[PDB]
Amino acid sequence: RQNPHDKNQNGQLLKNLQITYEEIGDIDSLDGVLRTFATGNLVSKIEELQYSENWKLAQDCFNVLGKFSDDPKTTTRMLKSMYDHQLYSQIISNSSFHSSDGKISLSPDVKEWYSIGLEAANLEGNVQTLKNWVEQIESLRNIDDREVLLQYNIAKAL
Amino acid sequence: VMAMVGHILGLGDRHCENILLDIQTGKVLHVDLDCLFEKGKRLPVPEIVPFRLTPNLLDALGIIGTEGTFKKSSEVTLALMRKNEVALMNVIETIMYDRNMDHSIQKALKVLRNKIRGIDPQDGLVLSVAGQTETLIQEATSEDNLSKMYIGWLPFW
Amino acid sequence: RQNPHDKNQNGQLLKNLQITYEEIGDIDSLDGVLRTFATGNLVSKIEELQYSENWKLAQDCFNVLGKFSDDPKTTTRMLKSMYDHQLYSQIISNSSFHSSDGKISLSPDVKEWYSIGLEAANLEGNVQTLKNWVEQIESLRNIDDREVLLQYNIAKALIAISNEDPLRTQKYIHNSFRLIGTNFITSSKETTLLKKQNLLMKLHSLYDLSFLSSAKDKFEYKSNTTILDYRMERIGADFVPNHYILSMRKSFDQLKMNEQADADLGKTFFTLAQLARNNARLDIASESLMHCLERRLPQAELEFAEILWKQGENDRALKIVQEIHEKYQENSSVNARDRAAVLLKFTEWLDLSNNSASEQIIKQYQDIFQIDSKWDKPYYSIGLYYSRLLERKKAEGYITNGRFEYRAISYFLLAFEKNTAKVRENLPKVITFWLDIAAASISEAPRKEMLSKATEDICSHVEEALQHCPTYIWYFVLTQLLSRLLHSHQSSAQIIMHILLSLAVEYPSHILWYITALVNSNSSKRVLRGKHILEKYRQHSQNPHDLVSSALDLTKALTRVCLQDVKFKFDMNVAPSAMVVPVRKNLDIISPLEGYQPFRPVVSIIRFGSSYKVFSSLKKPKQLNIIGSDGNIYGIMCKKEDVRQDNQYMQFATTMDFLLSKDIASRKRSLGINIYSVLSLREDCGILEMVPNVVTLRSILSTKYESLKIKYSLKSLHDRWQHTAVDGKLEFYMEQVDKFPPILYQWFLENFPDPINWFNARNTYARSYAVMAMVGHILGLGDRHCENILLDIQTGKVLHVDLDCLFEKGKRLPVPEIVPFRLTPNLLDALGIIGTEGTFKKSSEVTLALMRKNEVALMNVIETIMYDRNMDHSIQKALKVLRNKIRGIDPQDGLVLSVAGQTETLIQEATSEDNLSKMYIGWLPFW
Ligand SMILES: Nc1ncnc2c1ncn2[C@@H]1O[C@H](COP(=O)(O)OP(=O)(O)NP(=O)(O)O)[C@@H](O)[C@H]1O
Ligand SMILES: [Mg+2]
Ligand SMILES: [Mg+2]
Ligand SMILES: [Mg+2]
Ligand SMILES: [Mg+2]
Repeated sequence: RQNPHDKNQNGQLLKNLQITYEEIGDIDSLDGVLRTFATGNLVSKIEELQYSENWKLAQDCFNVLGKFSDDPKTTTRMLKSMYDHQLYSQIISNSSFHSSDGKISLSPDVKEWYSIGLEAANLEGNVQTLKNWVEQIESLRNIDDREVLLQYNIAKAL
Repeated sequence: VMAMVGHILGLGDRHCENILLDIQTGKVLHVDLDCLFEKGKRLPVPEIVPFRLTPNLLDALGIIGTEGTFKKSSEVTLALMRKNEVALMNVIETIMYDRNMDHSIQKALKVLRNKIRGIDPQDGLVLSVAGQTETLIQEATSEDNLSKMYIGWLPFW
Repeated sequence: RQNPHDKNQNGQLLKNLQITYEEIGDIDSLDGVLRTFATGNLVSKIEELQYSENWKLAQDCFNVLGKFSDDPKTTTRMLKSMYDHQLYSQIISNSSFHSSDGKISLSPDVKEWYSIGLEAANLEGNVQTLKNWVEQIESLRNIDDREVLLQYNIAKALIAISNEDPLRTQKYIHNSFRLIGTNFITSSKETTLLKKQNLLMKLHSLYDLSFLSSAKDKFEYKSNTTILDYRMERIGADFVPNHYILSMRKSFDQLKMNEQADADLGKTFFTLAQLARNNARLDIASESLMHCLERRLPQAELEFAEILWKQGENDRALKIVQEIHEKYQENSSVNARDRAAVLLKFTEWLDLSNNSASEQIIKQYQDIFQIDSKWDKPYYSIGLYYSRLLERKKAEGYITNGRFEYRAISYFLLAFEKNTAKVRENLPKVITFWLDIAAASISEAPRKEMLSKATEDICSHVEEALQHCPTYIWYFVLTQLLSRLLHSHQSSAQIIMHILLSLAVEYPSHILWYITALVNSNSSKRVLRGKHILEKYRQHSQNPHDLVSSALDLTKALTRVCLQDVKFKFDMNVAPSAMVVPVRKNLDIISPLEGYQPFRPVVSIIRFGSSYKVFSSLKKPKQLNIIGSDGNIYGIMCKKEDVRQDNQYMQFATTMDFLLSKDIASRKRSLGINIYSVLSLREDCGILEMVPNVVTLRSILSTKYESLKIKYSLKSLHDRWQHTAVDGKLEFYMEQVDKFPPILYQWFLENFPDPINWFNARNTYARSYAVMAMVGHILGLGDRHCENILLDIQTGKVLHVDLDCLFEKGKRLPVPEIVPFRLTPNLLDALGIIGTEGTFKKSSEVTLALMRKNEVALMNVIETIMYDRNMDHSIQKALKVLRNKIRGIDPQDGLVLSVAGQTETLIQEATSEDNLSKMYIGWLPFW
């Protein structure tokens, strides 16, 4: 409000504004923020689907946006949209982890992937895909991540 | 919710001494409610708003204004009133035996039934919940309407 | 049937019986076989889902049945259920193949897996998962499988076509042609085209790879793509081959990394998307359209709006389509259609969304008309809008004004002059609005003077439209023009005479039959107008012949050969004539598409037949013959009954079957009804057409009961029934049905010993009987005794021919006809093993749903009964009962019942033996 909002400062203000609603528990303002003064990209019109009962229409749109291999965050958007809708068996069967059998090396943003992939593997009880998973985790060097190690310890407990 | 629970009952008379807010949690209550059944249109410079939606209240709803929790909760309210037309009309049948024998009470109950089911009061046929919501909002915040009504219900505040 | 089926031999008989339906092309008996006498296992109730629009509910049930690892066939059931529903990317990503990276050894049943896994890998163009796949194939020893090697060779052709090697992929596609030309291909002139189509789609996907590989530059590659898009027009409109061929062009264009190939590839993804959203399969339309956003087409913003509209959510689709509409307040973005069609779609599913008042839609309807006015689909849309809003106000307490019909007619008549392809289903809605407010302006004209001003100039709209619209389009409402002439208006009476003058100048010879029956009545008013319509005809310029006087010479002869009851060989040289034959292959209109001639070519009368025939009924009408211009014996039936009732039945039939040929719930199942051009001549007489190759099922049952030497009677048969009391009817009926075994299931054998013709003939029988089975009941047909269920030997259609009583008149006689329709134990097992729970029930439900969806048009067609027979009150009660039967109200305890509910009600009161005992032995039920 203190900004004159009629100008074009509403590009850098919004990409973290939706962050401050999508985990606050409120949805009906987030869906109201997305459909007002933010109608440039069509991907913004796609992400309104995943909160309004047609979420699986946005899932398989994200799955083929997720097979473009251009950005790492458009992959973790797919993974978080799976995890928010309890598609755990579809998370552990994702090809973004399984290169052939194992996974990639030390993790700048990949740990946010592993945090999901551990957790769904805890929720799908299957000792082989849970056992080779922490076989791949323990090849790492220095797991800095606060979130990975919880689901890791639950996995080795299982 | 009460923004068109009152309008369906034809509340009116919504001047600023009757929109009471509680300091504890921020609920909204309406207290005067002497006129119902759109009686506020039957007086000089008549109240032709559906409900007091007024530019202090719009940005009070947030940045996005009326296109937010207000609109979605309005749609949920109108859908729940359409789903329960028979019970709500059955509750309000007792107006016809509190005040017994009027014919204006019959016209009021028929207009009430059409407002519950979602018929637009001009060119009367059934409109959707999102359609009825957009109609009532875009005729409540319409400045050509908000210029007209009496300064007892002072709109510019 | 020859087995006593009541015992427990129906365990080993069924597990291959479903195999003999699930690839025969038929579904509605397979779904009928599964839900009858097979209700033990729940997995059998699960497999009914994968054919009834909830297939993805059965998919993920099969996926977790498919992770039990107990049987190999419950895995290939999952794989075939994926492949039948085009989930190719889900097939190649299956864990049943990928143990870790590779696959298992030599294949007893695993080859049936690989046959799928190759094939989906051909349809998902991805060189790595296609290359390691045939790396795993070529580790094998001796691939015996006839099916694996085709998709293998297509796979290695695709791998070579990614490596930019033209002669190598030509070599492997020629290997694929060798394998199909020897092994997969079978004999023609025995099988259908339905089973050959599964191989023709693979051949059409093999040719275009050789046609796109043989190109060294983009200059001929663009021409190759236009040739293939030309080859995408002979393909038809079924989803499976369309998706298969476009999937193979997709798989070509993303293995060959040319930039022109990528520009082709975006086009193929957009065509897959708009293909799949028209076939109610938007599960893959979205994940094909999202490829067009990485290419960033400026057309995907509307395609995602159509996907959102087909999904179900309306408001977000409206928001994105108005977002791209106010994006069209920017630069050029061609003004003719790409702006007007976007705004038209916005208005059309703003109407459908029910999210606006009327004037908000009209204020941009006129904006559509401002931005483009040489294109009549917006005028069609606004005509449908007013001719929908008139009912949506008329459903409440709204009374007759004129403006909502004034604007409706003013946009319909302006619409018809441009593309004339929506005339059959809208012009009857026009000229019933032309003659409702006109009669209301006579009934109580002294405010409602507005409709008096409205009827002042909709007549002016008809006059100003007739001078520059085509002529033939009035013929569709011709009998409705033949009725309502006695309208008592005196300003539209001149125009309805002018509309027969104008229709008699151009194309006379068809309508001259109607215009000579027009100057014929007992009430001397139709004939008085018949001189006026024929005084001015010869006053017009083109009078090629004395065909009016010879037309009356045919007419008075044909109406005097119905009085001469004998219980003669008159005038003969009237034929030949330029007058054309009364057969229904003269008098229809060819389907208006976008210079054509509106008729089949003239097959005129040449030699009137001499040896007539009279039939053996109580009231005896008589059959003549015609030799036409080709020399075909065209049968002609002259009855001494008012067939003006029978024409409106037939116009109901011809507005019913052309709706049946448009619904995808019916065109997938190929519904239809028989039809024949019936014409009146005068009251209590008429002519009607003879469908050839037909037989009564009295004649079918007479020659099969006597072939089994079953001794029965016809006069001693019904007096015993007459002497029975109210209690003995049931025992008499049960004794008579134990007398005659049902035998109609082998008359179809004796006509069609070729079993494929037998199977198609029985399906055509069940479906064609199923539609008219309650098209007659809704019209209240009755009188359906065995001399009136006519079957054709050629293909097995069912026609109903007597139809003298309609509007449930058959209940108004002693021992009344209280069946809905003749469903009778010869006919039940004639429908198949499962009886009425099969194609009969499903096609019945489709028929009733299509009649409920089109209540207004069908009632509008049958409104002309009220002006054929003018002033009855029983006609009003008949029309109200007809409306309630159309909408689906049960005639006892009247309230609205579902389509499956109304179907089960009519069937379980038609086959009810307590009802079938009651009715008279003229309609003898035990046969
Ligand atoms: N369009 C047609 N195609 C073939 N046969 C037909 C056709 N119309 C009538 N028929 C024949 O005409 C016979 C009966 O004609 P119909 O119109 O019923 O006169 P009818 O005297 O009323 N017979 P009915 O009412 O049963 O006593 C049928 O059994 C058919 O053989
Ligand atoms: Mg007060
Ligand atoms: Mg007060
Ligand atoms: Mg008959
Ligand atoms: Mg008869």
